[PDB]
Formats: sequence, structure tokens, C-alpha cells
Amino acid sequence: QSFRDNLKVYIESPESYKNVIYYDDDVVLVRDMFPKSKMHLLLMTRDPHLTHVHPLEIMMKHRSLVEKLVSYVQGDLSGLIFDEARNCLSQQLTNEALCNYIKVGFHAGPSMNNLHLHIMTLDHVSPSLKNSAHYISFTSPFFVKIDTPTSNLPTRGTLTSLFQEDLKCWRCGETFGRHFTKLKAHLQEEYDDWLDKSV
Amino acid sequence: QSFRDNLKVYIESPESYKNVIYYDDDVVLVRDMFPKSKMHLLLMTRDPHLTHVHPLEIMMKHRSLVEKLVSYVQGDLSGLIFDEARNCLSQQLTNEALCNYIKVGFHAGPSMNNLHLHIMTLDHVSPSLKNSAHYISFTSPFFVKIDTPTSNLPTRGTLTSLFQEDLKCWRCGETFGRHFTKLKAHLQEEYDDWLDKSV
DNA sequence: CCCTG
DNA sequence: AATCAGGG
DNA sequence: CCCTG
DNA sequence: AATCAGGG
Ligand SMILES: Nc1ncnc2c1ncn2[C@@H]1O[C@H](COP(=O)(O)O)[C@@H](O)[C@H]1O
Ligand SMILES: Nc1ncnc2c1ncn2[C@@H]1O[C@H](COP(=O)(O)O)[C@@H](O)[C@H]1O
Ligand SMILES: [Zn+2]
Ligand SMILES: [Zn+2]
Repeated sequence: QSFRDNLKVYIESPESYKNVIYYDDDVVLVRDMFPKSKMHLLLMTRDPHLTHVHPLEIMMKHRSLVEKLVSYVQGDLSGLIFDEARNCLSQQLTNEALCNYIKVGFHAGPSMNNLHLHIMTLDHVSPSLKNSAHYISFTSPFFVKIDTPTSNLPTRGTLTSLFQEDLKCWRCGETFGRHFTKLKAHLQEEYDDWLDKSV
Repeated sequence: QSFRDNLKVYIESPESYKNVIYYDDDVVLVRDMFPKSKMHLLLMTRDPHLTHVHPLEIMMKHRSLVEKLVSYVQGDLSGLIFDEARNCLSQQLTNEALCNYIKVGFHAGPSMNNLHLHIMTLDHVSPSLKNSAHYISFTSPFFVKIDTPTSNLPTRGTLTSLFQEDLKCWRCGETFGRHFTKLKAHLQEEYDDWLDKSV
């Protein structure tokens, strides 16, 4: 009905989309249409019950889905993911370098209704990263890493006013107040530095 | 030294500026470079002491200057002013129509340092009127009309937070919140209505 | 979610 | 250039 | 004051 | 599109 159901077509009809880089009966790996890092993918369950379950509920009470998703990411999709990353970053990056530069998690408050796990590089260098909320949502407790212990899931209390905070580089700790454009330029430098040291 | 002395050249060297439409030893009438109404003029004293006196002090303690300025506006400059107005609005407007559509006053807090009296039409239809503070500064107590009794001069207390208020049409009382662009379009309509009824 | 004003 | 309402 | 970002 | 910091 609304924009919030936009991801639905990927799990209904993955055979129709070239940016669906993997599908089977259970899951779909699709490119993020508005990548917030050089590589940004979404792993979606095709299970019609679970797809509408809130990610925090998934983390709390659906561990078997959580384990399955992790199995895909470390297993049958790992080669695929490393290749996407090498194409998006550099061919000269090894699996080990890439593995330490990739994060996997749910947003604590999704906008899209179909459950989707973000798998993305750490750089946050991207034209689609256009505002502070974008950046903060992937670099704060709002981003719930897939290996978060259940007792440490973020709470309504801990998330309060999170998008209003000063901008901080995830890599070196430097602060930028609310100067989003300054952060952007800094992220670019951080990426060039990391790339040059990693190739 | 700064932009705040920009009006100075008009009283030093009125002979150098075609937009100085009147000068003598005592005063200068010059077009406002950024008119906030269809007609917007500035009347400046050439007296080197008084030019730097704050307008509220002028109103309180320099009545003879106040009376002289008013004498110019109603006397030797009246024909000149009506012609400027007819050229800026419409040739079909009589002195009487124009007289009731013109206001004369000081800003309570000037940005320019050389004392200048605003003489302008009421329309506030102008490309140079670009923000709410512009509009409010000419349509609130911040605009100190030249015939304000001294006991009713605005105070620091009365001016507080004035530029943060909702926008109100000076002619019909309609409110626009902070929708400046909506006010603009409305002012245009108000002007067409007034013009059509006045010609 | 995004875009536009 | 950062912040925000409206609409899809 | 204005303009630009 | 409204609000604001910086600079001239
Ligand atoms: N039509 C689309 N196709 C693919 N990805 C999308 C589409 N629309 C939005 N997205 C992404 O979906 C993600 C939703 O994240 P969330 O904030 O967790 O709901 C964001 O990263 C968006 O860039
Ligand atoms: N260089 C200039 N020449 C003529 N008028 C100007 C110039 N710069 C600014 N102004 C006007 O000077 C006025 C100053 O008003 P105030 O806010 O009372 O200081 C405003 O109406 C400006 O548009
Ligand atoms: Zn950094
Ligand atoms: Zn009105």
C-alpha cells in the first residue's frame, strides 16, 4: 500500500530483479537501492510470518532465524559477498581485510516493513548518505549488530534523542558537531587512508 | 570601515550618485538599493554629529531635526516623492491615494550607522523582501513612525523576540504562521486589490 | 524510505 | 548548509 | 545590510 | 522552504 512495503517485491518475485544477487525458498540477498556505504546489501527472510516481525523481537525470541541468517552470511553467501565488496571497493582486498571492514545488523527502528538485515562496508562513503540521521543510524546503538547479546539490546530509553547528537568519526573518534558536510569529506579521507594501508 | 558605513557616501558625495534624487547642505533623499516596497527611499541628514545619533535618541531629544525632516517630506520633497511613487506604482494614482499608502519612520535597531528615515509605500511587494525579519521590521513597533509620541517609543522590553512571531498581513489581518512564501503571494494579491480599487 | 520546497 | 513539514 | 553555503 | 553561522 505505502512506500513501507517497497522491499516486498524482492521476496515475492526475486526472479524479476537483477539486483537480487541470491535467492532460494528461504532468503533473498538484494543490493540496497540507496547504499549508505560503498557496499550495502540487504538479507531478507521470505517467511511470510517472520518478515513482519519487529527486528528486536527477532533478536529476542527468534534465535533460530538469527542463526540461519548468520550461517548464510558466513557460508553459502560468503564468496558472493566478498566479490560484491571487491567490485565496490578494490580487487586488491583480501577476504580477511574485507571481513574486518564489514558489519551486519538490523536497524532498531526500521522504515521498511519487510524484515531485512543490513550487510555493508564500514566506510560510509556514498552519494546516498545525505544526512546525519543516515550516518548515526548505522554507527550508534540504533544499529543492532547481529551478534548483540539479547540482554544488551538497545532500549527506548537508550535510543532517546540519538539522532540529535554530535557527529563522530567511527574510525578515529574526531567530532564534527552537526557539520555533516565536514564529516562527509572526512569519511572520504578515512577511506583513502584505510584503502591505501589495506591493499 | 565595515558595511555599516555604506550609506555614508550619499551624504559625503551626493553629486556622485544618480539615485540621489535630492540633495542640499542639510539632507539627501536617495533610493533604497534593496527596496522593501515598490517605492522605498531614505532621507538622511548630512549633519556630521547627528548622522551617528541613534534614531530613538533623535526622537527623544532632537525634535527640531524631526520637525525639519517632516517639513521636507510634506514640503519641498512632496512633489518629488509623489512622482517616484507614481513611477513605481501607477501613473493613475492621485496624491491623496498615495498619501494614505505611504509610511515614514526609523528602524528601532538600524544596521546602517548613518541616520536614515525610511519613506516607502505600504505594499511590501518587492523581490528584495526576502525574509520574515524584513517584513516584520517595517510592520511592527520595530518600525518607529516619525509621528510617534515620545512617551510611546518602543522599549527593549516591547521589542523582545519580535522577529520570531507569526506573520500577519498588515492590510487584512490574516495570519500565515512562518510561511513567508505564502505571505509574499498574499501581499501581491493585496496590492492588486488595492491598486484596482484606487486607480 | 525518498524528494521537494 | 542544517533542519523540518508534506506527500508518495 | 547582503550573500553563500 | 524556514532557520542559522560565517564573512564582507
Ligand atoms: N526500492 C528499494 N529497493 C531496495 N532498497 C531500498 C528501497 N527503498 C529503500 N531501500 C533501502 O531499504 C533500507 C531500509 O532500512 P530501514 O531504515 O532499516 O528500514 C534503507 O537502507 C534503504 O536505502
Ligand atoms: N549600498 C546601499 N545603498 C542604498 N541603500 C542601502 C545600501 N545598503 C543597504 N541599504 C538599505 O539601507 C537600509 C538600512 O535600514 P536599517 O535596517 O534601518 O539600517 C535597508 O533598507 C537597506 O536596503
Ligand atoms: Zn576519522
Ligand atoms: Zn491581507
